[PDB]
Amino acid sequence: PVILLKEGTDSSQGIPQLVSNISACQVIAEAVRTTLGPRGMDKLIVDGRGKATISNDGATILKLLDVVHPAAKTLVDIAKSQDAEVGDGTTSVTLLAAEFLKQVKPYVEEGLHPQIIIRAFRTATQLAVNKIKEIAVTVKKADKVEQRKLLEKCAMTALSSKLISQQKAFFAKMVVDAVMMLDDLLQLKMIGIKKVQG
Amino acid sequence: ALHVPKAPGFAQMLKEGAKHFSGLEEAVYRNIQACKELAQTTRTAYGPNGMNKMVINHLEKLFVTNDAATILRELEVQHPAAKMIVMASHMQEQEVGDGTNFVLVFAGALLELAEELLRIGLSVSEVIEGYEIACRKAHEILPNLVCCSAKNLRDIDEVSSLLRTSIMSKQYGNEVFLAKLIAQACVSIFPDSGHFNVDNIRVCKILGSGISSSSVLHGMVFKKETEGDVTSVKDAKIAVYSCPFDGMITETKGTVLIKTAEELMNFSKGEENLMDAQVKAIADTGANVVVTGGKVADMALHYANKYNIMLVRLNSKWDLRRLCKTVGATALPRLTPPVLEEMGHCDSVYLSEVGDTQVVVFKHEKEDGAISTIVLRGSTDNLMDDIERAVDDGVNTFKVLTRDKRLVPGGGATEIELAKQITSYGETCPGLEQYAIKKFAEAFEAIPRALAENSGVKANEVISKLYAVHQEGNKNVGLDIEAEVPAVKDMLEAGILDTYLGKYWAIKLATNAAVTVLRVDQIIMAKPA
Amino acid sequence: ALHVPKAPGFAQMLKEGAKHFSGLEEAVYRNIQACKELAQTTRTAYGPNGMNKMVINHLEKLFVTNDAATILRELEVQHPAAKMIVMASHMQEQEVGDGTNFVLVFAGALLELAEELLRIGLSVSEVIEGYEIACRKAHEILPNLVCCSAKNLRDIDEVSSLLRTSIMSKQYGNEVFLAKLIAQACVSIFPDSGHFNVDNIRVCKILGSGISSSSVLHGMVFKKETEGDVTSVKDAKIAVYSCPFDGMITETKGTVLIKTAEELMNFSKGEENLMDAQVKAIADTGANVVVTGGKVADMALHYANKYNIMLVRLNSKWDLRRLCKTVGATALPRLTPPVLEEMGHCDSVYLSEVGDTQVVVFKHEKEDGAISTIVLRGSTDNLMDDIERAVDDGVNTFKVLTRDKRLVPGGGATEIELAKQITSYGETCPGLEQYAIKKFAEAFEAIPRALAENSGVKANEVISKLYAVHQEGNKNVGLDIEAEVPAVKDMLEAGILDTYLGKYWAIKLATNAAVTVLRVDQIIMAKPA
Amino acid sequence: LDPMGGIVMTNDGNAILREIQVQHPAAKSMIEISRTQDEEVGDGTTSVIILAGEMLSVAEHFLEQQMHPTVVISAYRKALDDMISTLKKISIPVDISDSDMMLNIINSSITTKAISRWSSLACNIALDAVKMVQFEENGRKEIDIKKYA
Amino acid sequence: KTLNPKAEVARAQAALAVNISAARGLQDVLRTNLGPKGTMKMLVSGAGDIKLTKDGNVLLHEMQIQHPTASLIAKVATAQDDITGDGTTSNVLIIGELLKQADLYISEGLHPRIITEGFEAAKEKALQFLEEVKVSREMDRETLIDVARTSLRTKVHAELADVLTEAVVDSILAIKKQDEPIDLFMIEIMEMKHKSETDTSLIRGLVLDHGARHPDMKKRVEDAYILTCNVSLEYEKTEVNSGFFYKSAEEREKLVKAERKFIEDRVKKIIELKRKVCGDSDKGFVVINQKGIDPFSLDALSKEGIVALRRAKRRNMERLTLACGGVALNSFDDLSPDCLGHAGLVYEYTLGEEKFTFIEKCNNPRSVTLLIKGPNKHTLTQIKDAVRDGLRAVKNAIDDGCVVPGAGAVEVAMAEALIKHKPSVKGRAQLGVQAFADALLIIPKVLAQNSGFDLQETLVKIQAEHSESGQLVGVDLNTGEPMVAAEVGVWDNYCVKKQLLHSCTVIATNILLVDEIMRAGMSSLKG
Ligand SMILES: Nc1ncnc2c1ncn2[C@@H]1O[C@H](COP(=O)(O)OP(=O)(O)O)[C@@H](O)[C@H]1O
Ligand SMILES: Nc1ncnc2c1ncn2[C@@H]1O[C@H](COP(=O)(O)OP(=O)(O)O)[C@@H](O)[C@H]1O
Ligand SMILES: Nc1ncnc2c1ncn2[C@@H]1O[C@H](COP(=O)(O)OP(=O)(O)O)[C@@H](O)[C@H]1O
Ligand SMILES: [Mg+2]
Ligand SMILES: [Mg+2]
Ligand SMILES: [Mg+2]
Ligand SMILES: [Mg+2]
Ligand SMILES: [Mg+2]
Repeated sequence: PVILLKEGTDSSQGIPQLVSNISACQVIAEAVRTTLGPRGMDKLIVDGRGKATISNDGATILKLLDVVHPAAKTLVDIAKSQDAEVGDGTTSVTLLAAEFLKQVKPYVEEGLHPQIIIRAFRTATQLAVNKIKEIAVTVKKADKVEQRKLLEKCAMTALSSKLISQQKAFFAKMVVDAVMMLDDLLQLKMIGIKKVQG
Repeated sequence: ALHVPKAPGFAQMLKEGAKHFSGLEEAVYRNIQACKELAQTTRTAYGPNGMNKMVINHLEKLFVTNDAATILRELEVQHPAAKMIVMASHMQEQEVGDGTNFVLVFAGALLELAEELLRIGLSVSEVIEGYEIACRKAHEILPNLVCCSAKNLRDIDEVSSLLRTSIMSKQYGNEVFLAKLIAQACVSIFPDSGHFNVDNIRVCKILGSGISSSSVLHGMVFKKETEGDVTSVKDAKIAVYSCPFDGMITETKGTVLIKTAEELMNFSKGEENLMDAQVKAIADTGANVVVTGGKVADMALHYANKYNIMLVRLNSKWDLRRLCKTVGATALPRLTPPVLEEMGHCDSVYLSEVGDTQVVVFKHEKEDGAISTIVLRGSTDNLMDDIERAVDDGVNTFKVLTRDKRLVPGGGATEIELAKQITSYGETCPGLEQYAIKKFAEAFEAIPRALAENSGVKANEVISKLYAVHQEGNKNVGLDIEAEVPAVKDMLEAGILDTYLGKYWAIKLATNAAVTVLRVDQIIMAKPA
Repeated sequence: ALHVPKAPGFAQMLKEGAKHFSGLEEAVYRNIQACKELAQTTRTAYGPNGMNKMVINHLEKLFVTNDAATILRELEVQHPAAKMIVMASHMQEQEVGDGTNFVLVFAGALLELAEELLRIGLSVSEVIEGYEIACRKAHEILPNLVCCSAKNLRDIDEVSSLLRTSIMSKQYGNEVFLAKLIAQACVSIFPDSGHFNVDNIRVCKILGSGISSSSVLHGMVFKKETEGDVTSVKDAKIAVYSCPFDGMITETKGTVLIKTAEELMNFSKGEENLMDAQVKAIADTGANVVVTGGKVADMALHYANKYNIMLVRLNSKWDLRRLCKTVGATALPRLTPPVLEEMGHCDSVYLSEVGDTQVVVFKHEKEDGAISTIVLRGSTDNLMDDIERAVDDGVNTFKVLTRDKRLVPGGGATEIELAKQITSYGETCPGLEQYAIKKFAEAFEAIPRALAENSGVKANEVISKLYAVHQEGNKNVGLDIEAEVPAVKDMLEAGILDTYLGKYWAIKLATNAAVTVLRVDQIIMAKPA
Repeated sequence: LDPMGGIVMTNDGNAILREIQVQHPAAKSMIEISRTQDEEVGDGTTSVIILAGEMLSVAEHFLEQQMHPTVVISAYRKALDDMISTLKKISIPVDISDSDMMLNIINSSITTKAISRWSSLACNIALDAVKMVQFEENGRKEIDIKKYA
Repeated sequence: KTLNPKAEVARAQAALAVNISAARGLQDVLRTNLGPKGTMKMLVSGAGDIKLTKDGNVLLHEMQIQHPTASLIAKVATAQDDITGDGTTSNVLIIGELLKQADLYISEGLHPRIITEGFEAAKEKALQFLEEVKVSREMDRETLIDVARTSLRTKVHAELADVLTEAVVDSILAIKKQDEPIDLFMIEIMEMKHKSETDTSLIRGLVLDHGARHPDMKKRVEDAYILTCNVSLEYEKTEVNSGFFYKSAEEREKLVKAERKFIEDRVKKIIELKRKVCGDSDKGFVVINQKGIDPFSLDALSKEGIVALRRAKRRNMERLTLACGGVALNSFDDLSPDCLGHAGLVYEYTLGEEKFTFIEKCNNPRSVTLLIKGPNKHTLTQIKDAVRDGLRAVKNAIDDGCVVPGAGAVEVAMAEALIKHKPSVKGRAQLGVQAFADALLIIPKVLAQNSGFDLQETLVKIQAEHSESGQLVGVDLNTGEPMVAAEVGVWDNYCVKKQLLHSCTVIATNILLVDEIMRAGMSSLKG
């Protein structure tokens, strides 16, 4: 007789679909697993035209991967959001999400309500945010050179697991003087980046 | 072997590619089975405890929503029996906006309970008459179960307490903040003498932090930039011009004719002088920012930047009218200085950025005003779309409550009471319509059963306890949610209230779709193109 | 475009590959046209002036003859009416052997006339009745036209003058010598008390000169050679043996069982002694030539050549019986020497070679004998086959004349007289059969018209002259062939005689075929395989 | 219409089901149980299929109410036991020496087939065949084979 | 459809319409063969064989139609043909007319059960009328002659029909006994392709399909004896595997001469028996053997003047014993002269390649042989079929002690009885009785249409002449005027018509109860 939906529509249940989604998300964590600590390395992506793309940041690696899975696209979205917000820990969020999924996989396979798991995740996130805001340890009044020293230390820490790790003490003062002379609204488009061969 | 021929009459002239289903088995039963299979798909996503669904269309997109309307729209069904239910759901969403899955479940239950009647012997006419009588009885008894009305509509401590039930069913967990935001947005745009518009709420999706970082804005926002160098403007006098900020020419194709050298030397000089004079005359009225809606020029931009005039360029043929209605100004089709009654008084016009995205914020310090804009913050497009859909559903519920301030006890007590009243009324009805009345009364038990199945408890025990409570004397007692043990809970003390006119229209449309499907006899199709 | 369907019934259940012809236009008229087209092929080859036809079959063979029987047999026609006509012609050839093209032309004319008889409005039953009445009348007045008879059947100068008319129709020009040879061969094999056999005439084809070198033989010939060294024997006695000239053995599988040096040395000696004793006992009975029909051995051949015994080996079964019946001896199933009754009565046995072909001639000095052989000469195989067919036709005509000595005038006078008598008798018959009788009378004019067309002159003038001659008072006057002008000539003075029984049987078979074809109005065929 | 080329025109429940080619395992199991019922008693081939279909159709109402199939099978067995007990209790005896009663029983059993107009002789034919088939050999064994008729 | 997508199934209305269309087509196709004034059909097979027949069974079997209802109709026609004799076209005609009359009332809104009950009641009434209207006769020579003439008039013309009638009557009278049913398988039907068809006569004896083999044998014997046997006269080998072992040529020759001694004893015994029976050169001796004869035995028999025939059929052993009166012995144990037969004229005939053997002039023969002659094969087949139909009709008329008039007066009387009987039946069976009565009147309608006259006017005139009179007013085929059927010479049969009506009623009951033609078989498309 006449069919209901269109001929060629894939369907799934619940528990097997969630298991497959967890197994697919566990593979994305292995792509940004080595690029993390200072002793980590980088990857090399080749497109269909023959151009090499070498980048240690996980955002570029996830963008150049071109994933077609509907469940694996959640990591790329949060990675792009983190890169647009502050632009720092792009792989730590993915690693934490993969660890949470691997931890809740047995709890899901045993037979637990997803609403309870979502509520527990929300409560744990709120508690962690409150604890971090409590032990934030901020200052109110510092010296003129103390702010520059803190900026240099933050720059050296952020440029520790990068390619220019051997010259992290030279670019710190440069970026400090560049940001300090950026008016008050902090216009990132006003900084010119030139690349000269040699 | 031996091959049988065709029927010498109508089967031979039926033409290949088409189909024919004249019998009741290959038509009515097939449509009933198709409707049952369609209802068995979107059944687990009904109550607040139901899960979401990720549907992908043929455009290689992503739609992870929870409402049944979006699921039915992004499905592409090739069956008329389900197409009728899809059209009914679309009509219900266009009318009210909060009663699609309920209509689908009611229609599926009615068809499932009428299939057995048609099998045992009840014809289509008697079943249709009994269903119509039961629907009329339910529509007559429905206004007798109100006992709840809305007091004020502009109180922020009362509007957020009514839409919380509708918001929790779509977004379980984070509902108080969304309800407060919707109430504030509705209060900031509430005019006078009623007349609430649905296009006065603008939603903006900005990829930022979490959900708690979102806030409301008393004004409008645009994801553009500033053409000039003027940014921070205190007392801004907006002068919107519908014409493009350039030199006006003739509509008919015409060139300039020059002969002597004096004209060739003075043409550009006179043009620049006239442009400077027009720029000085425009800025002489006190305008601080000019919002155009077309192509700009270099000389005009330079003359505006020389006199410190902010230029905002945008083309959408709707945002300009929205800004004009918000600031209270009129559009001018020519480059003429406006009058005092055609000025756009604002409060603060600046250019900032949030979430690595430059946006122009038109915040006003007035508590009232015209329209507002809700800014959304998140990390995924699906979550932002779900939040926008929840905000739209809350706005529709607020509009329905403003149109009709009558409330009914939500949860599942109203359906149980209606079924009990229909069963009690149908007991004294002689003839053969008593079976149809009792079957229509049994269709109301599909909502508590689905709620118990989505929660994770026994549906039979919950239904029995609800029936016992209704027979004892209590009428506003539904099914508890925050309890793993199948028990009961009061709906009036908790605050589970839903609209009455919306449910009435949903029941009416469900009955109409049911009788329309039952009225279909044979099916005659053709070949796909 | 609109496609017309089929008739729900026999048209739909007709199955593929099959046909149907219900109307008279697609059945009777089609068969009439097919028979007319078939008769128009062999119409130019009828009388003595008819040309030959080069027919090539699927076996890559040449057939350049003049008889219509071989042509009809070598056509392979896929038509039912044509197949029935061919079967009727074959039956006429088997019964008589001298009337096929005449029957074909008669049937074609009858069908062509019945076509217009059914077209004008007459039915089939009346036409069939009129045709039967006309055939009965023609058969009744047929014996009343006898004007000649055969006196003696053993005279050479009398038999050769009767078959000359039939031979001249096949071989125009050189026919007197062939007629004389046929008469001599029939006289030399004619016994007593009638009873003439048709299988007592042998035909030997030897390539050499032309038809002038042909001669008859009072015996038999074989295309073999002499196995032994004996050339020719004068007074020899033939000893026919059906068993092979070798030592007889057991039919059951059995081997010899020798012992020591005695039997191993005596077996071959005893076998040779027995063979020599048998050879001596065979030749001691006065025999000189031994004719066997099986495989011979080397020792037996050597022992026969030692005692001067001619050995003739042949493998043809019927040839052995013919040679036994020619010499009067019989056959023997075992190696038994004759005494005095199973001897041989020959005359001269010699081996000659004519035309690079060694043949054994068994000449007999007796003028009578049993069978004979007509040695034919020629340069081509087609001419030899045509001469053999003409000899067979002459033998068949002689047999028919011996069966019935009633002679009737040939040419084109008997048919004209019969047509005139039928036309004169049909004028006194009422009803609707008069038209059928008049049409049957007009069908007899297809023979004089064809003869005049084949001769090379007009036909209407010849027909009118023949009718005027018949109306004047003459009866045995027909058309002329040697005359270049359309004139008439006496048939009794020239010597044009034909068989009456043969023509009667031909007319009967033609009428039977006509009434059988004119009785089927619908044909039901299937698919070829 | 069998694939051989013949014509099967009958009204029995087993002769029609055996000439239908299917692919679902449930249909194969139904054909198997119908053939076993036809080979066991001989009569009642359609009623068993109809009852099984009805029992499987009325069983889907409980499967959608999160009910375990073990309780369903237990209730089915308990109902089968009660039905067997009721059928054994409402059993009515009958004498085998009465020929009129046997003829009436045979006529009521064959009143559905196309011999409704000729059962006046087919009943006596079947009675004589049954009387002639029964044979007692040695011992206390009374067999009634059908390979001799 | 849900379980087998490659299966074609029809409902009730579609199947009924298909069956009605098939019946109407089969009725319109086989409608020009009823009566002697019908048309002749020509059938051509796939190999190119022309067949000119007029029987309904052969025409239906050779029509190339693939349909279940058509196959059932063909099977019923073949059963009627090989059980009774003549009654194939009328069966299909009545079946189609009854199906049309039933569909005429079913399409208006009726039940098939009431129609079946009415048809059964009408069939019972017609059977009672036929049993109460049949007249008893003694069946003399003129009655059988008239029956055979009426049966053969619808095959050939007039002369051939009368010749075949006389031949069949003579053969039946010759094979007629004093008691017991008429046993068939006695009249040999031999076909010869020579002369014409008007030379058909009956030979009082047996005509064989083979003659002698030895050329030195007698061809015409004025007085000879008939010896029927089936012993083997060839070199037969032992069952156990044996073997010969000699030493020299003399031992081999002795073994060869001794191995052919078993048949020599039988040859000597036959020679001694012939010499004891005959003696002088005045009588002959014919040996009829069923197996082959060795050439040595043939030569030994021809040396004394014995004509032996080898390789004969098994059916000729009974015909010769019934005609001559010999003894078909198997062994040569008690070779008595009383176990021989008497002949009168033993002569052969040569027809080109084949050979025949005619045994004429018998004392009291009981198994004759019909000689058939024809110029073509289709004519011979048609004459043989007509002779078989005439013999079957004569046997059916002899086995029954009643005669039924032909033409169409019986159908008119049955229709009148059914019209007078419907008001006496309760329920809605009156419509079924009327339909059965209108369907039985299709024989005179076809008989009058093929002649060339009207149908409705002829039926009205026949009914008016039959209602005012009390005789069996038949339908004439010459002038169209109503004439008497049981007075001129038109006759038929009773059991044949009864079986035809029973088959028609059974077919109608089976068709009116079937409304589902499901086809769920294996397509067999593997590989
Ligand atoms: N807090 C709650 N407790 C119990 N039931 C609820 C609650 N909130 C909503 N519901 C149920 O959810 C149903 C509506 O859910 P939803 O699918 O969001 O809208 P719709 O009415 O369009 O189906 C109502 O019938 C109501 O009974
Ligand atoms: N010498 C002749 N003179 C006149 N007519 C002749 C002569 N020879 C043959 N014919 C005519 O030619 C016709 C053809 O004869 P023939 O070819 O021998 O056999 P068929 O008649 O079968 O063709 C005969 O009908 C005969 O009348
Ligand atoms: N000479 C005749 N006179 C009157 N009726 C005839 C005559 N010959 C045949 N009929 C009728 O024609 C009908 C058809 O006969 P026929 O075709 O020979 O066999 P069947 O009855 O089997 O079709 C018969 O019922 C018979 O009554
Ligand atoms: Mg980092
Ligand atoms: Mg909702
Ligand atoms: Mg000739
Ligand atoms: Mg039964
Ligand atoms: Mg007949």
